[PDB]
Amino acid sequence: QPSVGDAFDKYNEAVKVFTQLSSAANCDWPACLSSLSASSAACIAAIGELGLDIPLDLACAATATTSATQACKGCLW
Amino acid sequence: PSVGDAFDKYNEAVKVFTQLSSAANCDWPACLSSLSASSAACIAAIGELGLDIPLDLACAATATTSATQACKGCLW
Repeated sequence: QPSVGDAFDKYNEAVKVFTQLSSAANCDWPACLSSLSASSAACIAAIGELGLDIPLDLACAATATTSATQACKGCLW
Repeated sequence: PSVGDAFDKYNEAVKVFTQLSSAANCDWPACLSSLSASSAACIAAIGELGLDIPLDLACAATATTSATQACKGCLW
């Protein structure tokens, strides 16, 4: 089988790349998260950390039907 | 789109991992409990019975090690 360890490494690398690029951008995570139309555990956790947890921000954003909100400019698109 | 492309690759890594986990005999709830990690991602992932793959991965990334038998097929 394809290595699940490698796939986990690639997940961690994708989070790192996003974290490096997102830190350099004009992202307001609490505003972005609140703008999302997302009812999910990931969003409860992400909003609960005031957007400070980038992995939870990403998991939350993936559960929303809308990602291209004005408040999420600089964060997700 | 700098962050937009990076978010797309994040989603691809999660989607690939999701399909790969089903084929690898992974017991996510057992794996999560074996990590003994009480980070926010882990509490949320455990409450979701391991069904939320993005939170499973975020939880695993907060653990000190993935070296448990319950995480064979999930993380190694």
